Amino acid sequence: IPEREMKDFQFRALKKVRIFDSPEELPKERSSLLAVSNKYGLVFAGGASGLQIFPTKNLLIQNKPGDDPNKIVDKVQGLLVPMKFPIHHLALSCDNLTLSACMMSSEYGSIIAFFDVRTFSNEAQKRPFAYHKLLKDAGGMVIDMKWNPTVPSMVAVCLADGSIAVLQVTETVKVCATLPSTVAVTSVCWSPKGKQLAVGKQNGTVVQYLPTLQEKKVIPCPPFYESDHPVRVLDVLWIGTYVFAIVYAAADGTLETSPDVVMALLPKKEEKHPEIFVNFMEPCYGSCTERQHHYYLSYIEEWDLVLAASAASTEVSILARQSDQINWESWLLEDSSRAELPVTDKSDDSLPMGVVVDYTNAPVLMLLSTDGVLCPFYMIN
Amino acid sequence: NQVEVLQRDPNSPLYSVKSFEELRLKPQLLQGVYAMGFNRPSKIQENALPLMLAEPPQNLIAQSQSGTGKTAAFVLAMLSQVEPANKYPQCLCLSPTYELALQTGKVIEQMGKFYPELKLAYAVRGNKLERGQKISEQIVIGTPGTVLDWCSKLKFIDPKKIKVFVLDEADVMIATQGHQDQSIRIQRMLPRNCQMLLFSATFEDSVWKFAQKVVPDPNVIKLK
Repeated sequence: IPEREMKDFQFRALKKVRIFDSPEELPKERSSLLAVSNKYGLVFAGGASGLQIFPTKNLLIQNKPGDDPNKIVDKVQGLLVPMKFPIHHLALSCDNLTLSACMMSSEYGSIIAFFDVRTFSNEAQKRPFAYHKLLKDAGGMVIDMKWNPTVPSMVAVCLADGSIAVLQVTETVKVCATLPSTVAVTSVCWSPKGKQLAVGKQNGTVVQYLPTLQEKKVIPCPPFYESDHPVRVLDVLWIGTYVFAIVYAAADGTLETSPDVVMALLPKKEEKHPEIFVNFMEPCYGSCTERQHHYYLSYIEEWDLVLAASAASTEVSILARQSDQINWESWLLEDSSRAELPVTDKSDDSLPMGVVVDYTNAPVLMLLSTDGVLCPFYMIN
Repeated sequence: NQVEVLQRDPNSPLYSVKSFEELRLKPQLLQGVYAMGFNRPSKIQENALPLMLAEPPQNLIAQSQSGTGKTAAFVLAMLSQVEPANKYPQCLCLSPTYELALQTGKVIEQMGKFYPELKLAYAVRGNKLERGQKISEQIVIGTPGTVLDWCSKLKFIDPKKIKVFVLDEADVMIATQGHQDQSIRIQRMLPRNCQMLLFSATFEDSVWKFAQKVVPDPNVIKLK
């Protein structure tokens, strides 16, 4: 609930780098098109223009005094791995050895290419090693996909139709457990240790499952949401065992309503105690209503804060936890020290399609704009 | 040397001014100018003032080294259009720094002293409020991030009610992080007939390209 002026945190901007030509039209679908290997020091960015793999070094350039901060660096050396269809989702395994690319294709449907990251290490084929075909409809659109934080071979995939599958990849893709579209899953997140899986549902609950998909716990749809105004879970981040960031948005799927970011703290001795739900409302100010709602959440443990970014907003805001470690504040930063996405040549807002944090160089936040520009920032706490 | 008129649109008055009296200001306002020790207009003010006070109003891009001259010029423009009767921002001024903002603020306060009901808000780092409350002040000054915040994130300011918009030291402005895009996003918010006024000591390609995005149909003037 509470804002507080932080004069001790800067997002210090680095040179923007163009990675793709500007689209003819604003992308509207839920996407996650940016990935970082902090192990091998790589950035992976995808789109309709194929898949690009950069050495993270090449993308992190600081502007010197005299440098027009608004200048966009022309292009940077990387590998181009041509893709038949537009990628909407990229994600790594936890051991950084497997990259998954979700493509949507009018003839085949939606399908996941799995790559052995080590292949990108060679000169001139660079084929994936498995393909998985999720769907033949716009229903097969992948809305959420995360790999297990402690189990390299395992990943949860979440479709537009509201169905989920847990997969194991080794020599091939093995489908371990699915749940049908009637379940209406809208989002997924692994527990910190990867022992359970959290799924956000169309009915605004979050259900904790074991990877086998045996139901362990249900997190109620907060009591302050009137039936009159139903919410679905949009995005969820399982931060600590009993601590969640659950984003809620209009159930009907309306875009006009801006979704709320909520820190949920769960009881241990449940019967009887209630859960604390602390609303942040819109921490990333919504300026667009064209794009599908999506909140990119990231937890920084070291600083005990979340970085939030919204599909509908040009700003990255911070939700930090107070020293009591029960409450959170939003921070307000000096105008010269914010991470906000640039305005396009056409005078338009550019919005995020991917967010990631590199440690291999300060930590660095990186955003990929709807304009195909990459915006990196040092973080100084 | 004189001012250089580099682009002058029609319906924009063609006369230089040699006295603040021939500007036909309100008495309260003229006394204000006089009280600061401005007994006659400066070189820049000779042309900038007629352009800015013309009816109906005209947007201006103005090259001049910053100084009391140019500032008082745009401060007067702002005060001219204010209606202390209506208790809400009507004039918005963007400074590149907190320090410049306070400094220009003084100038407003000084020049508006004989305005009894007129009050000035600072959209800067430090000043806080709750989200419920619209502010009462009729002129607002600050740095673009916080001004942007105010206008659209915190609902402090209804941008659709601002009739004069100053963008000061635009060179210094877009040299600092995020300010360029903040300014653009604020101006976007303002109504069609709001008066756009930009000032910069220097005009390099970037700055000039910027200025044109921000200020439609401008008068362009440069001193010396």
